[PDB]
Amino acid sequence: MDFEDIYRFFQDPPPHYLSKELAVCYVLAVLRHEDSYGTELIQHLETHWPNYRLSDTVLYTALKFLEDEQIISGYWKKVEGRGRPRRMYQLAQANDDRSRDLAQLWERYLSS
Amino acid sequence: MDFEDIYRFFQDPPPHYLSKELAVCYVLAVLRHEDSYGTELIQHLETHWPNYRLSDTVLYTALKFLEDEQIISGYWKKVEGRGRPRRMYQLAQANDDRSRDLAQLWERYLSS
Repeated sequence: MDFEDIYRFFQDPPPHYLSKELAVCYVLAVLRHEDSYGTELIQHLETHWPNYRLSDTVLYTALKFLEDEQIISGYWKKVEGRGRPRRMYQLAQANDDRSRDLAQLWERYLSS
Repeated sequence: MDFEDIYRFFQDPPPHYLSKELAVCYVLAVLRHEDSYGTELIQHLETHWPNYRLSDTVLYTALKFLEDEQIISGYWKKVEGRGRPRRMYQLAQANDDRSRDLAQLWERYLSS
């Protein structure tokens, strides 16, 4: 590394990749306001909060978790152009507090 | 992969592991006031900054860089009761500005 690397690091640091926990919450923060799918949950996080990234291993662990707990449920969806149903996600219910705070925790984490 | 986990991450968040770029400035901030050595730099960081770890790998990648650029020099000092000597690192020259500037960067980092 050269000295232009060290400086070009304090202004443009690499983003923080969410932990499994950050994912489970970040997802709920998204699905409580809308329906979404895998790859979309990763770009949405990035474009709207560039100091962060979400891999695929983590996003999936998080998703699995939110399924065996019936918090989130998935389904298929058609997309004009390619005969391939996309797996969507939504909140498993209308009123849910066990997931209200989880998503509420993300919001806090973003604060400041 | 359970809820206690997600409720444990926020209480006990994993510490941050400095990068070479970070490690350098940190090691530089320390080597300004007083002289020091390898195991001490990381022992002093960890104890006074519980959310920061400095791997031996990175720390040494840092130290090399600093010597390869001739900003830090090293001598050999005996340790009372330990037949085995200890390598000590010190600001190379007298009045240096490349160090000062780089130390400040760390000094600020804390905040962001």
